[PDB]
Amino acid sequence: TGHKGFSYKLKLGKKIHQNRGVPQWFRMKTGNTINYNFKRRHWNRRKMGM
Amino acid sequence: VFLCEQKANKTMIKKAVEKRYGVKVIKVNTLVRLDGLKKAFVRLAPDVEAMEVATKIGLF
Amino acid sequence: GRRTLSQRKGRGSIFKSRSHHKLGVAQHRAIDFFERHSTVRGLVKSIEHDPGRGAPLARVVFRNPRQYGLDKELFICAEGLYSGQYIYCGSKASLHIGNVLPIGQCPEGTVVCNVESKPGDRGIIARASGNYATVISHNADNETTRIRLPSGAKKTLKSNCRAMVGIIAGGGRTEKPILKAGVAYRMYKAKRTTWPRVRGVAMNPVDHPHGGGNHQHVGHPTTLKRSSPPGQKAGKVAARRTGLIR
Amino acid sequence: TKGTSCRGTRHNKTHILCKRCGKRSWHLQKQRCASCGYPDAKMRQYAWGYKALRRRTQGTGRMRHLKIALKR
Amino acid sequence: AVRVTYVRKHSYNTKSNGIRIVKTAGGNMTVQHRQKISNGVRCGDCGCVLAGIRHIRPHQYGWLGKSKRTVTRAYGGVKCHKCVQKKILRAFLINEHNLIKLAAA
RNA sequence: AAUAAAAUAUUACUUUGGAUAGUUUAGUUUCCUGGGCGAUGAAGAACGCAAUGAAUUGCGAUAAGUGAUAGGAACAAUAAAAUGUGAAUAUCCAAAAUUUGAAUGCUUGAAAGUAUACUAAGGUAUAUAUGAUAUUCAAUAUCCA
RNA sequence: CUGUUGCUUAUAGACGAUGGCAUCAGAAAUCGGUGUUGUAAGCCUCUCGGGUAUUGAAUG
RNA sequence: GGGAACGGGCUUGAUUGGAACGGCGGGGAAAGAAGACCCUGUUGAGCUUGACUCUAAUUUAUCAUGUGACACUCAUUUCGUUAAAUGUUAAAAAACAUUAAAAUGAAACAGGCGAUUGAAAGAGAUAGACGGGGAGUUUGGCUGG
RNA sequence: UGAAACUGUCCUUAGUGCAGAUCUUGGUGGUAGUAGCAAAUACUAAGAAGAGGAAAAAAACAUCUUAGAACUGAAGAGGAGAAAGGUUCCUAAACAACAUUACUUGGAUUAGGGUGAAUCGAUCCUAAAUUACAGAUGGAAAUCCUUAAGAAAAGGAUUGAAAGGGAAUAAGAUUAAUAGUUCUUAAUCAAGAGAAAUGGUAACAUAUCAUGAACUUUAAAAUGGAGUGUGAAAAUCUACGGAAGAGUUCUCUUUUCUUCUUAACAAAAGUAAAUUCCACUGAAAUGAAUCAAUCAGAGAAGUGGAAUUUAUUGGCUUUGUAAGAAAUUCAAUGAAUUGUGGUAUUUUUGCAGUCUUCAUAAAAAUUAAAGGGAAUCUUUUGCUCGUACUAAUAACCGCAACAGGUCUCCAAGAAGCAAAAUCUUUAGUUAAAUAGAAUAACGCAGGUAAGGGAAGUCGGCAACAUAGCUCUGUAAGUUAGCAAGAAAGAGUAGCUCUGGUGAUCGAAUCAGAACUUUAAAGGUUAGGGGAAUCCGACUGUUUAAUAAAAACAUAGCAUUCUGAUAAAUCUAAAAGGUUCAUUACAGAAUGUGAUUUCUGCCCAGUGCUCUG
RNA sequence: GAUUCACGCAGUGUUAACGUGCAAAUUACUUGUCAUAUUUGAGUAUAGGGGCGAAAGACUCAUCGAACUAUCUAGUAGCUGG
Repeated sequence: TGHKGFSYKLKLGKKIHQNRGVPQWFRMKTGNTINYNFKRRHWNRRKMGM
Repeated sequence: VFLCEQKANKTMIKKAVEKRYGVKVIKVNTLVRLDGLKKAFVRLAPDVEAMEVATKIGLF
Repeated sequence: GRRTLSQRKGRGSIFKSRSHHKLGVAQHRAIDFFERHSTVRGLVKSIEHDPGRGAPLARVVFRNPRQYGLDKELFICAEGLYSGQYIYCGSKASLHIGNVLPIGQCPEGTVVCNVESKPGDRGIIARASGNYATVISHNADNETTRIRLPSGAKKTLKSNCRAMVGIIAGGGRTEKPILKAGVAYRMYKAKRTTWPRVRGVAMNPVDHPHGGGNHQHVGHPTTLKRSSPPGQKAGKVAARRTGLIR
Repeated sequence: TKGTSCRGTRHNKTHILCKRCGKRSWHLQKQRCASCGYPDAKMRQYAWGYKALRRRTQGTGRMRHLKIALKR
Repeated sequence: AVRVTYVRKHSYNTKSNGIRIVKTAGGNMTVQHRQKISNGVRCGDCGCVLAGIRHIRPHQYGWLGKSKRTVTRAYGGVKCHKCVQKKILRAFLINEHNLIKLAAA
């Protein structure tokens, strides 16, 4: 909704921040196994349920 | 246009600008961004030109 | 089996009174010195329609006996009351329609309404439309009087029980035939949830003790003892007689 | 119409986020949380829910103060 | 014709959501917000609408001038002239009757 | 009667798939030593903090870390700056310790807020029950002028 | 020799198949014959007009 | 033909050229579902009823110590108020009524805020009655189904 | 082949040998390049960009611009909101996967950017309801009570609405995207700072004026619906006079089309409709008036006045704002214009009386006035949070870009009784699970048909048929209201005229008369009718997903209990709860089912009851 | 609580379409209904031998002649399969 509580909006912003991939420099670390973030979601694929 | 702390209100942001930059403020409009920061729209007095104030800060 | 509708009515969830637009509680004023030993005067400011009850209500305004200000009351209007009328409450009040007197001051044969069952309890009996109680006899030996209730039963009350002289207004309300199911639906607008009554024979055995089989019939006598448990006390309870009386 | 059609009017939340446990288990009309048992002072735990006990209990979080007291 | 939209975020035609569509410069029409119609003052006795007092919202009576919210008469703004005239006659005639009936008849 | 396109059969090579073999910073069980939380605010939850981070880890407006004590030359994916005038690293220590939560001035839905007193802001204190002491009272409850 | 292909091919046809022709080939308009409708537009008369006509019609 | 009594396979015959396109609804006792009809389980469940055994609610008796010889109130019950004059002495008028003059005004006292009920009734214990409102369970076997 | 562990013998030990369990987990075939990628009318030409229309027509080619042709048709496939979603919004780069072909496109990938309020909302108030301390109750968990139980709270505590109540902001411009929020100009509100008046007969009136405490009272906030009439505005239509631009034009058309506007807040030239009061006088020969009504010696009509309502001040024109904006043109920033009307329709907004209820259709915050008589213009500040986008034939809920479902606001022309069907304008769109060739069967959807006319079939199922309006006419039966649009019959077009219905020029409506034709409601829309029987009286409700009915409800009738400390009844208990803010014309429990007519005999049995 | 049309809604018939569907109940036409016993949003109240029911054993999140979920529980099985 347009109308929302202040703390609810900040939890919406955090979910936007966490919907990002692994940076390139992190993928070049030695002994690295983290290439894709599996905690990723999209608005039309999975509803975050909050 | 500044990025500030969400806990600071329009009166604290106004006083911080005059103290930090030595200008006169006539209007402050604030919005809270999704990432959490508070964007402040600080308008200066007509007798003060923000072109030199921004240059001293380093924007230009 | 299930729980009958009579059992579900006692929890009071959808069966609570629809008492949102009601004017208030209709009763006499609290008994004080000025009404035990003197008389007070009240002005009938207006006559209003209390939702959910058939009789009109009067907004009487007594001034004050002891402090400065007003005492806004809410009586059950007696038939013949009008706006701007002066009514009197007290022991020495005159025998006029609308006045509130102790029941012992009313002569035998007087017609009263809104009688108190216990002195100072602000009216119990004879409060529905067109209803009244009649003073039967007095008894000064024990300070008690006998009145005739609207159902015909006789009751013995203390002589200082208070009542209003006259008939409750709105008589003849039930003599008009409801014609439509819609009118009966509106009648319970400010009352409880009771109206559309499904017969027990039309239910299933789980729902009601009358819930029949292949033919809609009760199957067992419909006259029951008073000691029947709730959920089986359906029909006529402790019926002395039964049928079209002659 | 009890299947696909009746789901169209589902736009009112029964539960929102809880302040104490952080789960979307705060019943709005009941005014209590179905997961942590909010305003009730004690945290809601049951012996038949053995998995629910190992999902949120001591040691499942940061242990900010107790990680120092025990090692001391 | 030119069709309009609500400006505020009230999407329902409630009593406080009244609008008027008026024409503006260039031919386009804008949406106003119109006040609710209010009742006036009534005599405390006869319940008749009093003259000389405007029918405005309760908070708007403070903005009016002092003389614009009352009538220069006894019980002005709470009793009609008929309401008052009977009060004066009731006061004088009852006291006069008591003076002769009782009080050294 | 005839052909071997399809079909069928075996082997080699390749492919789809991930069995088998070799391996293990993970488990299971038994035993030994403790069993050291919280109004001096716990466990849990939320949010935030790295030069380039989304998770995770560590930490709390002094932020992937500060002091002190040990420790002695690294870190690295890339570039910086610092460094034997002390880099990493370790700790029952010191400082500091956001919002909540028993949550405790009042309110709390996803709520934004707000009162008083002490020391404009900032910081403290003010829930309920309860023990001891002090002080101000109430009830002719018992005497009592 | 046969098959493909072309004639947006027919006496054939779901697709294959079948039938015909393939440079003296084929296609096309145009004209004539043959039909349908009912008398066009500009100024009752022009007017048995005008329009259509193989698309699976017949000549040149 | 025989066979588990309606074969694609077995026996004897009829007969057979390999790969298939469009249809089609004869067959594959075609697919969907551990038959829902019937029966058997010493398998259930819903509903009914003087089926057996119980149980809530209701009801009756006894016990649970107020005084004086029916009367009282003092526990107890049900109420009403701003606990606002208790007890004993001394219908002409839809109006206003308050923050007192004056030299107490505006009377004293009670061991009861004002009534109602009352030693009876409520709740407890025990005992009898009633109680599909409800709980648990059962409802033989053989048998040309 | 594979590159780091392993084997033989004897004893000991076992989580020790698989073809099956509709076995478990994983992987993979035939079916099979098969069924399909067929609702939502629809695309075409040129150009651009790109690796991506080639070629013996490989007959089809995604995006953008232009031209053509079209669809939704203003109760929309338009412009915005509430909930829900949560960054899907905007831009650039880029196309591996995803949107049943492909994509240079995208709600998809990557990286950046974006949400500005004293005036809009939340915050504030209370509604149904909800929850505390103390108290009451319980073995316990906990339950009850919400002002009653209290040394608590002048009177009663917390929460409860982004649709209820509510202090105060508008126009224009601006951004790739936000804007009653930014900018320009102009306003408003709240909180701050710098012996006590007149006028009018009266109703009542005076840019603050002109004192007004405790206390009390009144009013407001703040109250259903139907139907009729009517004031004003806007839209549409139209009359007069033009200014500017555009369309058609060898056939005419002094022609068709487009623009000609203006806010909040205030002012007071001119001038309304309705209602209620005041003064004079006193009405019968009774008058006054409305569409309807309704009113009058507790005083009509008349004359003269006062007040209030009419989307801010004061309703409309007009004025300030303010033309300097904006609209439409012209020139290369600068110039031009921006009258007056209508006894027309619709929507909106008020008003006035009428009707209707066994229905009478919120409260509080907060504001004003009264009674009483105690006491003696300038300027400052305005905090917190929401604000992007979709709101649906692709952003929400159904596993999805699902033909399903989901609350509202605004609303053009034709035609018509109509917001119906049909077509169009402003806006949006031509993409929305791929197409090309061919034109078999059998299908799905839509039609027609000789002669006959239900012979088909369980059954007129399906289809046909009737159909608008005006006039004439209309039966039995009947609860006298109806049946009824009964049934049945005649008329209807085009063109040229005439007459009727008003005000001091105008309305579409009705009637009639000539003449002509293909003889006229019918493109779209648009009742088949009659004669009986059964059931239910009627309007209404029902087995979401095989039963819509004769079932349920219903009004009417009848029975039973109950004097309120009661009846019924929830609870383990309870100064506990419900009907009950109640009181027999009431509360509680039942059967039959409108009206009319009638409800016969039986008290043995089982119930129930007794004043025994 | 008259008769009808429209916006909407339903579900009488076709026992039409579809029936590995657009859809775990929809589509088309026909039909009915389309404001006072009307329709509808949000808030709120009622909870499993319970609720709610103009009564169909209907509805209580695709679950109802007793919801969903977890524990007792690897319930027992003279019966079927390996």
